[PDB]
Amino acid sequence: VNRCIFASIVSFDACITYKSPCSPDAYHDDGWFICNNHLIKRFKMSKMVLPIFDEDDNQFKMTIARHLVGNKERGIKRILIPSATNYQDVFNLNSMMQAEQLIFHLIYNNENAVNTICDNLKYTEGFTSNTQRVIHSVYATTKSILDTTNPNTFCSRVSRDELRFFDVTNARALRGGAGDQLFNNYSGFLQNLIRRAVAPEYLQIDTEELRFRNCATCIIDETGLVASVPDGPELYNPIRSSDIMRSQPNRLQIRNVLKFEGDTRELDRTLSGYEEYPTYVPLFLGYQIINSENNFLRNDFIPRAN
Amino acid sequence: QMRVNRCIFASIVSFDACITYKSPCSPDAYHDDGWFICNNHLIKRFKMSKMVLPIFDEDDNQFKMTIARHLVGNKERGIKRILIPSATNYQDVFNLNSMMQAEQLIFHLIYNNENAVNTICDNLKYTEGFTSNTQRVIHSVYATTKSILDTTNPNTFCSRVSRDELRFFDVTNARALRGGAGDQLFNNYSGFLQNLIRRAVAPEYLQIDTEELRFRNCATCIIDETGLVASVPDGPELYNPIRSSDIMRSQPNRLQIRNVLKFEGDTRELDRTLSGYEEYPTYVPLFLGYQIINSENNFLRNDFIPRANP
Amino acid sequence: RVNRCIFASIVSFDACITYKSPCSPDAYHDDGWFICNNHLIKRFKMSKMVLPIFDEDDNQFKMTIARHLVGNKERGIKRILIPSATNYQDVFNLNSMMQAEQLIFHLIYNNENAVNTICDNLKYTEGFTSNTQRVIHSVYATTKSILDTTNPNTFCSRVSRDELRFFDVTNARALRGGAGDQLFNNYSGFLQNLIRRAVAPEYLQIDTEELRFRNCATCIIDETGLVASVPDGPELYNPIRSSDIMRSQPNRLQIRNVLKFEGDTRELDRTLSGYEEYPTYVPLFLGYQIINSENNFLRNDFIPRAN
Amino acid sequence: QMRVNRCIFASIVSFDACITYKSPCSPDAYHDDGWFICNNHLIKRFKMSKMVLPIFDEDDNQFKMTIARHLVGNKERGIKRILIPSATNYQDVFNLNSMMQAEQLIFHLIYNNENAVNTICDNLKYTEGFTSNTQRVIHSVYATTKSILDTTNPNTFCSRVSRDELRFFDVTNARALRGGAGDQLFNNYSGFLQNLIRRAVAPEYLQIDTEELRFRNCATCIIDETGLVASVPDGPELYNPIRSSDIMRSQPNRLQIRNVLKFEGDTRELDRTLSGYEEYPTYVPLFLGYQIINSENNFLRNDFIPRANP
Ligand SMILES: [Zn+2]
Ligand SMILES: [Zn+2]
Ligand SMILES: [Zn+2]
Ligand SMILES: [Zn+2]
Repeated sequence: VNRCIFASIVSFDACITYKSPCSPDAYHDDGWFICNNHLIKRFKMSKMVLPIFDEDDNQFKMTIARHLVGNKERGIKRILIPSATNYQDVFNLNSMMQAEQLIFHLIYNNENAVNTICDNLKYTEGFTSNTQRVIHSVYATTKSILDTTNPNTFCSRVSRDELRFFDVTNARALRGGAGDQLFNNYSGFLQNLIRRAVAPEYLQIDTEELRFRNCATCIIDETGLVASVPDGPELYNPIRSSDIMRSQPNRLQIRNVLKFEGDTRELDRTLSGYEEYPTYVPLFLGYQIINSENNFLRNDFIPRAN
Repeated sequence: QMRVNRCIFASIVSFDACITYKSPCSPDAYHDDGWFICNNHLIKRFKMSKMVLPIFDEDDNQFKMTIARHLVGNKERGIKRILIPSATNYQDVFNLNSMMQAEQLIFHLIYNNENAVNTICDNLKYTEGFTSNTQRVIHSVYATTKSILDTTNPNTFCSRVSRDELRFFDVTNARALRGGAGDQLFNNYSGFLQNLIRRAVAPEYLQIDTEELRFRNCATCIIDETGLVASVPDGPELYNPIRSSDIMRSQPNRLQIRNVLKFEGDTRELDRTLSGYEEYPTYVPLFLGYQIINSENNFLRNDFIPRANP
Repeated sequence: RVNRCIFASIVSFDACITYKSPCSPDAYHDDGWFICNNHLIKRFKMSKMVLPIFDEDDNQFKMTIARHLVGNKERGIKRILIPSATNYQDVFNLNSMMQAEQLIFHLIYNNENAVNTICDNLKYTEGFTSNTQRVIHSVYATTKSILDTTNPNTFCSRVSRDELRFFDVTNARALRGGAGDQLFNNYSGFLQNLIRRAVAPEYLQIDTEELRFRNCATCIIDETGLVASVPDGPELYNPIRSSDIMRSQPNRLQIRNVLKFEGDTRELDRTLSGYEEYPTYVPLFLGYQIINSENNFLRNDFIPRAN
Repeated sequence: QMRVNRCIFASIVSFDACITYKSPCSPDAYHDDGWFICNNHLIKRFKMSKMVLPIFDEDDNQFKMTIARHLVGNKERGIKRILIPSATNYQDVFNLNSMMQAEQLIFHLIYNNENAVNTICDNLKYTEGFTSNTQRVIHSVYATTKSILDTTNPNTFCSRVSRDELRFFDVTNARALRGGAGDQLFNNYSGFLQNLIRRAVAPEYLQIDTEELRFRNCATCIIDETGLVASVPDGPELYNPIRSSDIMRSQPNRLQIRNVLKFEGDTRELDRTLSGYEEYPTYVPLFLGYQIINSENNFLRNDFIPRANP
């Protein structure tokens, strides 16, 4: 079963049918409820797994995502997951079909906009005995996923052993900060997506710290989950092509690429049979505590509530 | 060829890309007569049927004239008697809300209501699947309707007008080349509606070369403010049963209440007694007004021309 | 064919007493009744029936109705057929209704507090997260889905509006309601649909003409709820159609006084058996239903009706 | 398909019922390229040629826009420099009362001159053979011209209009989304002529989302009260050597005195010395104004839509 939230994007008109392009990872029961293709298209992130090894033989993999924000980009083009008070500006929902707009409105709990879409679609002819049950299928699937990830849904089993503080100052004191308050403000599905994409900088398991990176690559500010380093210039993150070129093919866009000139093949062969260190930018931020007694190694998503 | 659907309502389609709809149109829709409407739609919307009034010359040389019979029961009163509503009350007489938007657009064009058609424009432009293919179909419907209207509008550019014929719907001074209040009301109608009224409502009198042929001695309809209405100018309304109608299929999910009249006696033997006799039909034709054919004229023409008002 | 009765789920929350609720076959007929005849009888003291309205030539159409199962000798909370949202926990003995039935009942009356209390109470059990979490979630999901089906305010919930139904027939001819209708509006969408299904209108104005079916209501809508008492005089004789109805708990001991007739009625039996029978019963007649000139009153698929 | 003639002047046909006429529209008339005028008719009437301006980027992608070179000699002065006359001076620039009928009717419609076209109808109606061919041909010409104009008039019912493009001809405040006197005059123009100016006159600046591409450093045309004119906003006019042979011969009988220019001296050896190098054309393109492409746009769209300003 497709678990990508954006799997329900269809055309409210009956004739044209649109099976949204979803990567094969959509059907996996991983913590994610979004596919890699859609995560790239909308939240401009790529899914990856961070494997943590012990000393002798045991490796457990956590999830992580790498953002796709160029260093040159600035402003509203750096936010990966916008906040509910600015998302309608970062996302150009107007040019996003109608089903995608409905899903986005539901993700951010904008029932008013959803009802406006409802009214607009009720006015048109061929809605009652046609578009109805189609908008209903979209809404039902989206709400099902959102309540699956919402810990407050009725009788919704919620994990509570593990804690996640996106502010590392007082994390060892068992307490978050302003970023953590903003995180709590988010919708359950968005909170889960952030907890998946953004790996914790520190990992306190059984009182043992396992600091992974020495500096956070992202920040949770008011604008949202920004792909900005809190020190000096932004990280060089080259993105080549063929990820979102599905964008309207008639939309003429300019792009300032940065090419290297010169023969690199001799240098390449000089040092070729070496393990290559990847140059992506992972999403590292915050602190995660496993709390000794727990069930961290459970192969089934359960909502995590701080 | 002359076998194009000339019924104005032939363009009715679905503004969505599904639910393909072929508007039920009677065969007469393809005939090049001046009706510009099919019998099926004439019955369904304007509740009239397409008859023909043959005027016989004494020697042999008969000629025909279009005439319609209305389908208004004598029991019905109010806005249920209006056959062709005026441009003001039509939105009330016709339940435009309860019909396909294509029919609504055609109707709004028939009454020169630009605001309503533009509102339909905007409502459709608020649709996701609008620019894909619905734009082309709605534009086609508008183009066909406008073309029909220009065909019937005598004020359209290079619109040939046969002014040899004068029709007055108030026969008081019609003999004095003059109309009345009903005629002024009739002038306000759109060209298509004017032609439809002329086709449907035969004149009581016909003046040809000073010869006055009086067909009926009393009008069966009236052009009042509400529009062209099926009601006698005095006394109770004419008994008019119709039985079969468009209510068949139509709206099978809508439950409607009708009180009907029926006879409860054996009539087969009475029928057999009066079996092989000429039958006088008990319909109600639309008779009203006066019509003059000037000594010099082209009244016996085949191609329709938008006859202009007095 | 999918079970439509709202009480269809009712599954033990312990995964030990596994049993299937005794829904009657009519449970699988989507006829606007989202409850089966057996459950309607057991819980709401009503039996399903169809009221056929004939014209004078051929075309007859059917209309749902219900007969209540309240004896004339009953008084107080025993006469209430459908309790209001503020007294149901008193009329219904929800304690002796397992917990799935209690959950369904709490949802029917929008008593989310009691629903959450049931959930919190059941979270303690050591067998919770294994399977009872999912069983409770399934029951809740089915119940909420049915309620949305019958609730016209749900998102994109197509709602019929060419049909008006009042229960205080004083200004119904004025297209206006009354205190009974104000109480009716307070009900949950499912319960409003159930009342409209069970309580036939004594008047049926089909766009010009009043079809008066009964000349007095056999039920009322008061604060206590939908009640089987007559608006005037002693209650209607209703001999419970005998033991036909059911029995629930063999262990529970209860005394019932039953009116007995005496005499050899067999001779009169055939003498009148040579004739057509008029059924006594007691249908639910109350209020005024108007069908406008334009409508889809003969629409097969059920759609919620909103006043 | 490509068998419908999109040129507006294609409908030109003699109103008389005897003498035939075949408009010499160029093959380019059959392409749906946004131009609704063919290259030869553009040359004959508006004194412009049809060129394509290709804009490349550093990579292996490119896109082409339309542009036109005017055919106004440097020595021309007065109303001879006007390429597209305004609605007021057009009857003074064009010699309408010389190009028989039909073409005159199209010209009157292009400038929304209802009175003049009605007068044309009035004059034509008195002809002996009016109800014969003449009325048919005149009606066909009017219908074709009206359809062409509606295709471009953004204010037509259900007429889709693009609004991701913003075109100005005033530049001084184009960076502030605001036009000026030239833009105000441009708005007064007919929709077809607005589209024709947009096609012919390439923008001096091209601003896509945020990057500004400057094509020319000085406009070559102007939009003044007399219309779109081929005068520079500078000193002596650009030297434009008219190719006399290319320009049609029009009227063989009419005797016109033309003071042509002539270069003297042998130049074949110079050509041989400079044969092989890419030649930079000496045409004079139409550059003026400022064009903005919204970040969300459908610029690379095949089907033409009227580009009404926001
Ligand atoms: Zn996806
Ligand atoms: Zn028809
Ligand atoms: Zn049941
Ligand atoms: Zn041409």
